[PDB]
Amino acid sequence: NHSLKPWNTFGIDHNAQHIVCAEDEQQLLNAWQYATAEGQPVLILGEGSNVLFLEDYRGTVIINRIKGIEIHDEPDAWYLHVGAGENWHRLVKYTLQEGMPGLENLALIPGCVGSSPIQNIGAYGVELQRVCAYVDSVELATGKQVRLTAKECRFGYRDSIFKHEYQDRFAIVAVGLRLPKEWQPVLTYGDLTRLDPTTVTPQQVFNAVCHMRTTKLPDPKVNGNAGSFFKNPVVSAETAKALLSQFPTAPNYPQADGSVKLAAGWLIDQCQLKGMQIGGAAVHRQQALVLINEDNAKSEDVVQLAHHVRQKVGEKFNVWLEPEVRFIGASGEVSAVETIS
Ligand SMILES: Cc1cc2nc3c(=O)[nH]c(=O)nc-3n(C[C@H](O)[C@H](O)[C@H](O)COP(=O)(O)OP(=O)(O)OC[C@H]3O[C@@H](n4cnc5c(N)ncnc54)[C@H](O)[C@@H]3O)c2cc1C
Ligand SMILES: O=C1O/C(=C\c2cccc3ccccc23)C(O)=C1c1ccc(Cl)cc1
Repeated sequence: NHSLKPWNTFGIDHNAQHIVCAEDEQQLLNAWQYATAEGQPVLILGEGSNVLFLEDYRGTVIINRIKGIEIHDEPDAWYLHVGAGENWHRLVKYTLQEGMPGLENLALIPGCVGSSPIQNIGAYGVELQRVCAYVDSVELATGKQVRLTAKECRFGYRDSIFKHEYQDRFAIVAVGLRLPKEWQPVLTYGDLTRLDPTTVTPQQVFNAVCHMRTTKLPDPKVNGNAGSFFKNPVVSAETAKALLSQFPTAPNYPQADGSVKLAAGWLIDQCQLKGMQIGGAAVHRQQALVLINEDNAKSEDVVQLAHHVRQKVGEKFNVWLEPEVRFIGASGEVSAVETIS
């Protein structure tokens, strides 16, 4: 019925039975019961910057546009209650304008605020769990409100409880953020290490990060994409050691649990996949992990190319990449790994 092309950054042109913009929590709950009473599946979307529509969605797509930014003062920090429909970068830009630093490393990350805790948005040595106080959700079937604390969200690398037992039944309506008044700059990543720690300000980091991302990362407006198509593979300590014996120059960081996060873009580049094209789908020439809609790409083309990238990295390194972009079937979420396997 209705084209989803304007509602996803990848530029995939599939149809949805019905599309509605929810301005508040109750309108989202109302749109749920109706579609659910009609026997339709319901998909809660934000800005669509990390979704891959595989085919026509045979249901209702509720676009979360719940606005609001409340500020609460405590002696040692600022507490922000932000609506799920708020643009993330606009919020990051707003907080720095009001003199509330903390989100400057997460600048220019696309998508809404409601989607930020789902895969714990992270960039330049900072993740959302660092500043997340809580996340508000409504049980879609009943309309009952639930406030999960930062600990209850079970944040990990591109992972949270909203990708598991809170995935299907719940819709995020608000996100709580704690910004410490005693600001501590995170400058241990890339070209931010070249900033002077003694004189660095939140705005200098924000402007630096925005310039780094604009010049280096692929823009969906030039060629449609959903950021990094694959996650940076988090492998075991022994698996990382065996790989580093053969490939000692492989970029890697040790994790809290003792696992090892390997660079996906590096592994893909080492297989000579830059510029590889399956139809309209293409691997970007700078950021190899970013798949792009180069020329009227089918959703099959992207899945076909993603499989080919996964297989070549798998045969060379014995490391099997998992998609960070979420795959949407005809009736809702599907296993992205099983689709590319
Ligand atoms: C150029 C580019 C760069 C990117 N860089 C990064 C980066 O550096 N770091 C990073 O972590 N991510 C990055 N991303 C991915 C993206 O910014 C995030 O994953 C973001 O959280 C998605 O927000 P969205 O509103 O667009 O979500 P959508 O794509 O609309 O939705 C994503 C998923 O979350 C679900 N969802 C959305 N809202 C709700 C809700 N209210 N309740 C329940 N489920 C919901 C959807 O059902 C879907 O399954 C990038 C993307 C692009 C295109
Ligand atoms: O360019 C990147 O390097 C990333 C991660 C790493 C960078 C440098 C060293 C690393 C070492 C180990 C693991 C990851 C990285 C990354 O995560 C992106 C990225 C993020 C978003 C988009 Cl859209 C494109 C690329």
